[PDB]
Amino acid sequence: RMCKDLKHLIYYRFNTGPVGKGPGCGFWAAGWRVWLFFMRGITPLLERWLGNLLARSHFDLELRAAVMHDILDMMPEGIKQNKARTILQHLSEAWRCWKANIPWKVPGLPTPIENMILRYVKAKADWWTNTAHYNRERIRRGATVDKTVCKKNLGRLTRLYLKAEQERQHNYL
Amino acid sequence: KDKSKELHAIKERYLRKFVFEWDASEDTSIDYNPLYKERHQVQLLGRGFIAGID
Amino acid sequence: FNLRSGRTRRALDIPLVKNWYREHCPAGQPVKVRVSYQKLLKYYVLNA
Amino acid sequence: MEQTLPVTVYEMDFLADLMDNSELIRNVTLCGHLHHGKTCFVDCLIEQTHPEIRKRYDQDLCYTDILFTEQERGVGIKSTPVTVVLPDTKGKSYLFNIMDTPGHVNFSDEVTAGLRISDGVVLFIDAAEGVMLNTERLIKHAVQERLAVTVCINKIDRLILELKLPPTDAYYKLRHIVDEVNGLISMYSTDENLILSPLLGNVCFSSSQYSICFTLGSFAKIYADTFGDINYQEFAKRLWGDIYFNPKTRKFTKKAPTSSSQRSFVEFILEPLYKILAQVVGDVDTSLPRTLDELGIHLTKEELKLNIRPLLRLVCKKFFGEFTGFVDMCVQHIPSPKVGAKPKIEHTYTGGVDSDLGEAMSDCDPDGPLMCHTTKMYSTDDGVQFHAFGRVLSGTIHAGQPVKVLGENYTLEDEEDSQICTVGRLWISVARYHIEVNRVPAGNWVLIEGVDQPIVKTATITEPRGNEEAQIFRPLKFNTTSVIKIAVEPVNPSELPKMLDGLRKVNKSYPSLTTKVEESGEHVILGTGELYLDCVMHDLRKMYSEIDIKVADPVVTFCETVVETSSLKCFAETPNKKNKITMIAEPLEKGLAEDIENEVVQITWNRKKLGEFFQTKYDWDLLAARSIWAFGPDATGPNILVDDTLPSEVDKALLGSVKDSIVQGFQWGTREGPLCDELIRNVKFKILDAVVAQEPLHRGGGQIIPTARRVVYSAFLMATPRLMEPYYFVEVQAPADCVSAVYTVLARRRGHVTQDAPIPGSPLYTIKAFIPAIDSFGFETDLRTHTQGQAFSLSVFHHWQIVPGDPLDKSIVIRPLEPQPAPHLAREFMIKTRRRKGLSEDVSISKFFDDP
Amino acid sequence: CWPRDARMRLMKHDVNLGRAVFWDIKNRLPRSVTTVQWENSFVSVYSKDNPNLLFNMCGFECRILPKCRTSYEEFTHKDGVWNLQNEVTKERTAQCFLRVDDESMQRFHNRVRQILMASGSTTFTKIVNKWNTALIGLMTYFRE
Amino acid sequence: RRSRHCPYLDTINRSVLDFDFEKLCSISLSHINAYACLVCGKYFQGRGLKSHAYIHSVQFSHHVFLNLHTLKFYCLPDNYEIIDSSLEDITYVLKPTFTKQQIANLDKQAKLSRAYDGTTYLPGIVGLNNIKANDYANAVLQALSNVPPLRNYFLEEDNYKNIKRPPGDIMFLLVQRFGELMRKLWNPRNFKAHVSPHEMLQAVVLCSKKTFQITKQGDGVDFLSWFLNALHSALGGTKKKKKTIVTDVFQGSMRIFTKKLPHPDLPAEEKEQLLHNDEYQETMVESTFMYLTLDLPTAPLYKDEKEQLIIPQVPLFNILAKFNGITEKEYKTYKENFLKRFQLTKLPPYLIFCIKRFTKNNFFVEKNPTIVNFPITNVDLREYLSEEVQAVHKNTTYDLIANIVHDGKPSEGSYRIHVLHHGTGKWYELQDLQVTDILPQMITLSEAYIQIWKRR
Amino acid sequence: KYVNGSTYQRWQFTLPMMSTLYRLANQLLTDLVDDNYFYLFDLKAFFTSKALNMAIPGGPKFEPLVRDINLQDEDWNEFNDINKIIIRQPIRTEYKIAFPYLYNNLPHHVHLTWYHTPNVVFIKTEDPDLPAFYFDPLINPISHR
Ligand SMILES: O=P(O)(O)O[C@H]1[C@H](OP(=O)(O)O)[C@@H](OP(=O)(O)O)[C@H](OP(=O)(O)O)[C@@H](OP(=O)(O)O)[C@H]1OP(=O)(O)O
Ligand SMILES: Nc1nc2c(ncn2[C@@H]2O[C@H](COP(=O)(O)OP(=O)(O)OP(=O)(O)O)[C@@H](O)[C@H]2O)c(=O)[nH]1
Ligand SMILES: [Mg+2]
Ligand SMILES: [Zn+2]
Repeated sequence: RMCKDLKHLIYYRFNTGPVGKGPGCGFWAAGWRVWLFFMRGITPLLERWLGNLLARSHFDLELRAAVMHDILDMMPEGIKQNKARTILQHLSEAWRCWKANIPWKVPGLPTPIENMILRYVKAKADWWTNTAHYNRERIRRGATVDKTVCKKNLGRLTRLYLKAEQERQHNYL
Repeated sequence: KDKSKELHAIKERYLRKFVFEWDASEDTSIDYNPLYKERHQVQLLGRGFIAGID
Repeated sequence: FNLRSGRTRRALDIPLVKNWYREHCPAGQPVKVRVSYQKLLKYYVLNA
Repeated sequence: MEQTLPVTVYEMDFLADLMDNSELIRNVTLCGHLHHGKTCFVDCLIEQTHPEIRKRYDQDLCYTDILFTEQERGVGIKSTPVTVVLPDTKGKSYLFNIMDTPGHVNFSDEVTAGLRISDGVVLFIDAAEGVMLNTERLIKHAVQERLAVTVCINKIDRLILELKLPPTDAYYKLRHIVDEVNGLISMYSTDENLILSPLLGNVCFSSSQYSICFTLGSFAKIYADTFGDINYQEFAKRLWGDIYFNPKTRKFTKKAPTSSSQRSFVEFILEPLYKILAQVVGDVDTSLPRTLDELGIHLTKEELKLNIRPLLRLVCKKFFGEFTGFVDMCVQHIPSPKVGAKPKIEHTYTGGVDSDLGEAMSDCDPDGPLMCHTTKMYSTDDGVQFHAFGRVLSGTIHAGQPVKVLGENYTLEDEEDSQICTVGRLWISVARYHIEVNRVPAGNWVLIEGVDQPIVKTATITEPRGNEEAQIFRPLKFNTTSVIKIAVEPVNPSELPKMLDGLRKVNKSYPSLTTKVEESGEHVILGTGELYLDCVMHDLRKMYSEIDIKVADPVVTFCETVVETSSLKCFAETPNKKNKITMIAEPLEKGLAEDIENEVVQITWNRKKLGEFFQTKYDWDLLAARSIWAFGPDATGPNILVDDTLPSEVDKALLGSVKDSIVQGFQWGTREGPLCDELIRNVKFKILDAVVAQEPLHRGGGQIIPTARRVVYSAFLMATPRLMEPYYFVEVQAPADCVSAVYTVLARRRGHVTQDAPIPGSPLYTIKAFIPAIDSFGFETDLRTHTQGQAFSLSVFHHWQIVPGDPLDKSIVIRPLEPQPAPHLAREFMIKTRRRKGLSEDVSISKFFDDP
Repeated sequence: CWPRDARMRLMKHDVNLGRAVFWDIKNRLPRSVTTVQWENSFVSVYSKDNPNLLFNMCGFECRILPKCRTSYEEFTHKDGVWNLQNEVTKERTAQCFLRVDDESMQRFHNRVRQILMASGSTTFTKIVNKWNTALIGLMTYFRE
Repeated sequence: RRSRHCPYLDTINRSVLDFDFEKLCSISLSHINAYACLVCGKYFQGRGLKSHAYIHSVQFSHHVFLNLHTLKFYCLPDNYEIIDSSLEDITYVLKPTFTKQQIANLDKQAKLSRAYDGTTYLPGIVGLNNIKANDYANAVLQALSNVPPLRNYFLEEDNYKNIKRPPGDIMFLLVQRFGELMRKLWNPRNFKAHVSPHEMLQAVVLCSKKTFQITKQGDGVDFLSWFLNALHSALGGTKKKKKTIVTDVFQGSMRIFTKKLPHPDLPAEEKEQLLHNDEYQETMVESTFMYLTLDLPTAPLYKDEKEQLIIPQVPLFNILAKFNGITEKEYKTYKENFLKRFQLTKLPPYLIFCIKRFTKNNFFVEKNPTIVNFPITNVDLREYLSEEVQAVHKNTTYDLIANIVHDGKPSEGSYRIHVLHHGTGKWYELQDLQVTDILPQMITLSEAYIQIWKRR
Repeated sequence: KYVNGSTYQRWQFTLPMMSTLYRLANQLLTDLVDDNYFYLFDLKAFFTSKALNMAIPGGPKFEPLVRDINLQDEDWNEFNDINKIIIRQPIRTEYKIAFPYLYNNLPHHVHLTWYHTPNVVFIKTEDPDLPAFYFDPLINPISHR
């Protein structure tokens, strides 16, 4: 667009006087400048691409996979071939018990594994509260969502509003 | 139109496609004021001249 | 041209027509050269 | 002290020792028109006295203009003091207190703050532009503040390098400039002993771009140091002014030999200056070294490689040397201040020279009673603390010494505007560094720390426990009137206090600033123009309060006048129902308001001289002329209070019992006024009758002041009231072709062109016009945009003229956001001001009577 | 939702009076029984400075503008404007300009978004029936 | 001579006499010679002809003015002084002065004081006005009121007026406007039972450079930290005067025992070989605290069977388990985990506990809702001290005297404060203007954010 | 004599060379003797106009630097009361660029333009057969005495 700009700048000074319209104007230094200043910027891009060539939203899923990966590493191989599915059910059960404001204490669970599940539930809790409030500002603002996002959001906000309401009742007591 | 744009200027002071050309809606210098449309080009003592023009 | 000594500049670095769109666009010009003057000024000002 | 000061040609012990000897001090205001070379001249003096402070090659160091808005605008905005030690032609070093004042006419008030603490004036005149608007206005204000006036015709290189005049014709240009300044001084002064001519040394010629500065004596001393046997003062007596040189008899004749010989100025001064500038700018490579060898100048090989303007500045720095002609001129023709103490005390002290303290202030002695006087407040760039700047007229301020600051409302009977403040520190204020001193003797200028709290504009610092009969110096009578009125609120009201704090601070910084709050709670700043208020608003938002501030549209303050006498003789009784006052209001005679305002008359006169004036000048009877009570809202205001009460109907001692309260109510009534609460102008208030209560607890004070205001208001309103417009006098400096463009720009804004006259010796014209100040908002922007920058206008307040409408006209409908036509502009101007003021929607003529 | 000359004009006496009225009402209610919050309230002063009296009641946004007070005009019949006349003398003394609350237009918009979002696997007749039902409810409640 | 016989002294109404604000002329903005009109409360440049007080007196028929600096009353336009002892409460509301007998008996004041309107109050138990979002600072300023020695310092202006300032020093405005506010809050003869802190807060806004605004509320711990540090900075005369009243009242000396843990991802041979490196040994970086920061253990993420409330609960001694020489706190910065132990060496006379409620997680700021179960009339802090120290410290028993409580979300929160009135034993919840009488058993049920304790 | 050397870094020219190079480049240069031509058209003027979301007529137009004050969202204070405002001329874009602190509420990131520089009254010499110092007829005559 800029070179066309310079053409309009140059031609309308060039084509004054006895010079009329026509293909005879060549004052090429302006456009040639512009294309060299483009070459300045994309020289290291194409050089980095040739050096690479001529060589030699879902935080709950990532967080659950990361804590499952962290739990598994410190398990022995003779015990993790039975135990791993069960600790995923323990993760999901602690998260279901957090979402329900009910006590989750497994007595047979060892307290470092229990502390890591507690940690996972706190990280997912903070993400879950934040994504419920963020998706609610999205929905309430008028941003375009589908049915399962609203349904999911309404379930998250119902559990959050009842956590706040149970805290309100216990503050009254 | 220009009296309309003058009182509009008052009334608002207080109250995919590759397009290779600039639009005429991108334009400025659509003035109402005759001191700013016809803007008395420099007579450089009648001896200096604008660049490029013949 | 007000100098008599100077440092040599690249031919890229010398815009022959920068002080042309930095002037006011002359009288009687069509709309496309006027918006071209204003957009050359726009990228001049964004550069500076 | 011992602070870290820059390297200078003198040393600061010698500056502090020249401070004591007040015969070797020159308190000088460098004043002129906008961009006439004053700041670059101070730059040249600083480069002379400071070897490490050097101007850049392509961009002039200003070295005053130390504000950010000054560096960005390029216009000097505040006066910067510079205290240097400059050597004379004889080699004698004098202490120079130089006030670099803004030449823009909107900042004329700042010049007044420099004119008060100065004993002399160097009026800077562009040699190309000649005498301009602010040069005439500062001639007037300099000979009216009783200052010695000298002239520096700066920018003589524009006669050489721009106009390319012949040397005879540029001599004619400089002679026309000197003649124009002489005509202006003979206009504004009955005395003709202050004739300005370069033969006298009153006129200096300069080019502060290229560091040329010579009087005739300092150019003659270049001959005297080049050729030995010549006595340069007798030569300087022959150099200017239709004196030709006969080189066969070697004698200077008034008769021209050969009829093609040149004057002594053209032959001996202007043609060498032209040949220096022409050999530098035209023939540097070919023939500059042989002419430089002829002038005794040798430049290094690195120095001849310079571009043509730094090489010109260098060649003329080596030829002319120091600026000893400026020091010649300001030492011979600007007082001592020992000599200049007596006109300064006679003019600016309220007790006058005849007081017991006026005598000791005329002696100017450092071992006297302390009588410092500060006119400027200089903010430090943190914005918090101000420093009061002014001159010590007697005694010695000391750092750490408690002191008695008297504000402008301090009289000897109203001693409450004083305050005992401890002086924190003292600075000898050069522009970009301050020399911290332990004491400052009399005659010297000083920045004082710690006295900034009890003062707004102008202080008299005295000492406590003595000087009990110490009066204030007069407040700064300004060159113009702060007229342009902007309303100012914070964007967030919670930071109103910061803005109020900042409002106080701009009230300290700008001497003719008026910050008030109107009855609607609207904060109002009065200024002299749109550049002035743009800088005030910049300082308000950036320097002092760091908050965001909404500005209103700029409006003007109006005046109020009458055009005929009052229909019925108006009256007002007090709330006691005793003390009826009966006034009429009639318009003053033509030119009388100009006589009261410009101090052609005073109520401080006796009754005999005042009555003699009003009899011999305006056809008043001596019955009426001996009956003048007061002079408008101040002691010099455009209204008159007369009593035409016959002594048959009224007891005259019982009337003089309440003369003070009737005068106070009249002054307050003419200060506010009943149309739009803005000053009454050009109205004679005749007290026709006055019942007065017999016992003093029934008259006086709370009864008769508001009653006198009510009868002033009703007498005003029954006379046919008109609003008055401030009119700006606009001097446009356009090219010859842009004159019809200036006419076209002025025709859209109710401006009447007074004149379009060619600047003689320049290709430009001056269009002098009269725009209304309500129509001047963006006028200079309209003019410089329409003329592509070629025309340039300066607009200053000239007079008040009656708005073409009638303000008490309920027949006029005003749609709110439209430009009204002329024949009901006053009706628009009255009620919107009334809305701004917040008063009632309309003022009826019967609002201040007793019948309704 | 009203134009700037049609809103409450925030003059100092009227703003102080609105806040004063609100403070007087707020002191009468103990903060433990119920609160009355300024941020969810609206206090419109009609005075010599504000010619319009404004209130949102029942989803309607009403602006009463007296005939004596910034009309100066012959009016034809406009729809949302209610010619308020005096009961005894039958003189049109004010006009009530009606509008729909922004919360009510937002409720209708969110109702259509609930129709569309839960449309999904439903019949076109049921989507258009929900549109008809929301449109009749809006249009018969908010008529003028 | 017409002093003591002024007619216009009935025209004064004290219902409009608000002396809490900037003493500037309401027309000319000038602080020089400001006079309050006692008929309308508005300030006008004071005294003389053509001034604003004079022109106001003849404009409004408001004929009695008080010099706001000189404390002398004046009838205008005919300017004479007014000498009447019945006007003394106007000057005492404008400029409250406190004698040493009045300061020593200031905490022995059981009888209520009456304002000019029929509103009883106790001095110091006085509401601070709420400008937009202000209750953090009202709560902290009401906490530093009811601290007796800091109060008694700021009730005499002579305690701090003559101390030296830098020339362009704005920071002393905190000291003098805090003293003005303290004298207005402990004024026993006020005209209203509440004091606007607005000038004190404009000093806060200017001195913190738009940290701690009035339109936007900050945290009380941040404001108390900055405000005690800024009072201590500004009460030092052109230097760090090492002992101000803020140091003499609130500052103690703790002994932090930082111990660098080696690195967790190492083998055991290298992990116990790094012990002799002495970079991984204990230090002693003994310092001074204005306030002790008490860290609550986090909200337990699940309810339990007991105290069937969802509200968690810690004793005071369990979060004062920090600051004994046994309990080690993990510190975690980049590349380095330390084990800081704390040890109180100098216990202040008035000890501030800033209980840390608001912590930011990965996504938002969460408030710890944990209720500290503290006593209010006895905490023996003797066993949080070294035995090198407990022979010096004769009195270590502290009573609670102020309890700033944050209520609500970290976003839409409010601040109230339970102050103990001395002389009575009564506790008052001041939420900014309302003063409830709170019970001593109900202080320990609220979310204690800031606490001030008195060493007896 | 005329350049640095073979690196071609510094040139130093004789003023006849610079004069004839200036004459050969006459068509590319506008013969303005000032920067008064660029009043409200220089860089500062355009930085100001970009900062105020205003477009100088011959000049560029940008996105708003700050979010604009909608003048139908402000709610008729005593300050912006349009019944108090005397309208004489429309306050143009140019006046808010020329005096950005007088005519703008919230001038942020705004640049004070250079004011007047004094009018360079340079008389171009049409005739080289004329003396270099010559009373040109563009110069207004000085009437003697
Ligand atoms: O401005 P553009 O859209 O890029 O088109 C231009 C334009 O043609 P139009 O006027 O029809 O738009 C020029 O004509 P003028 O501006 O002078 O009126 C013409 O230049 P000439 O007519 O003087 O030859 C030029 O042609 P070119 O750039 O090849 O010289 C041509 O560009 P296009 O080749 O894209 O049509
Ligand atoms: N041709 C020529 N130009 C000069 C000379 N002296 C100063 N100038 C230029 O004229 C302009 C005047 O600026 P200043 O001298 O700094 O301003 P001033 O005269 O003090 O006036 P204020 O702007 O009001 O302060 C500057 O840009 C200088 O570059 C001179 O002697 N000859
Ligand atoms: Mg200057
Ligand atoms: Zn009053």
